[PDB]
Amino acid sequence: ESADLRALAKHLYDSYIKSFPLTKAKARAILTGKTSPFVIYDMNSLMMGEEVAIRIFQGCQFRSVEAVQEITEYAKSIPGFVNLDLNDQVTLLKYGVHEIIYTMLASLMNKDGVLISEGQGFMTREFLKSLRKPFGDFMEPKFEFAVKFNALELDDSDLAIFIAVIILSGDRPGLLNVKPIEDIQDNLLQALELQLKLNHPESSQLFAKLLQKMTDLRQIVTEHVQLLQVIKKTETMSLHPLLQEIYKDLY
Amino acid sequence: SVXVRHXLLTAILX
Ligand SMILES: CN(CCOc1ccc(C[C@@H]2SC(=O)NC2=O)cc1)c1ccccn1
Repeated sequence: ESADLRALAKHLYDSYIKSFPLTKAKARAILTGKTSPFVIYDMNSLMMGEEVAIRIFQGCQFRSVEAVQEITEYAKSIPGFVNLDLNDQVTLLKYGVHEIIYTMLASLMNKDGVLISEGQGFMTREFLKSLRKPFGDFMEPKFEFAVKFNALELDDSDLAIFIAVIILSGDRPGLLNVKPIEDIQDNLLQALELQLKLNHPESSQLFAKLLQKMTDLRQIVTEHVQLLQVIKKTETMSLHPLLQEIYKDLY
Repeated sequence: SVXVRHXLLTAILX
């Protein structure tokens, strides 16, 4: 019922604002100059701005650790999620959190670089591409995704529902009770469809385009895990403990 | 189980 789907959309948006200190609205204002971040565009400026490829990799890890905790808080506000079996809560987050991290990373990206440190820095795409192999290719798939994703012009209220749909995926490996998850997700999907019809009435087939982005995000994470297996066998540094736990037996 | 292999995620969820 439509009015209830709007109240669900609003609950998720309000939850999102409580959970995520740097929203897309705030990031876009910083990125287009309407509020200045320190720009890191080479080795000299990286020094001014505070082995280089490994330092950068470790910085991305610590950001993910923070993001996992924000995302988990947000997941616990999705109606129904905290009443799932705890095993299933953990499986949903384990297999979902990177898909969300990369979705939200896009909010902080343009074609020329990415916001860091809650918008206090900006690291150029070219600088990241300049890092020694294999680290020069770490970010490039994420920027490629972001440019296409940002062209859909979603706002924070759209993203709140999209992220909830992704978390409530009933096809994750090892879920014990799929039916309650699919029932929550079906209601989230109806809420997403109505949100896009109301907020983007001029944007035909936006819903279908977003469903396809959910598949694309899975490919991003699969490719990232492939890059990690290269890194781990060519280098000799290890992951933050929370990331070790998430990646262990992550497809 | 899943719970036993994810001490930290469990703590955050709790
Ligand atoms: C390029 N930026 C922005 C953040 O960019 C990110 C890129 C990748 C991730 C995922 C991490 S990295 C890994 O292997 N696994 C993960 O969970 C998370 C953030 C930064 C940020 C801080 C310091 C240096 N640079």
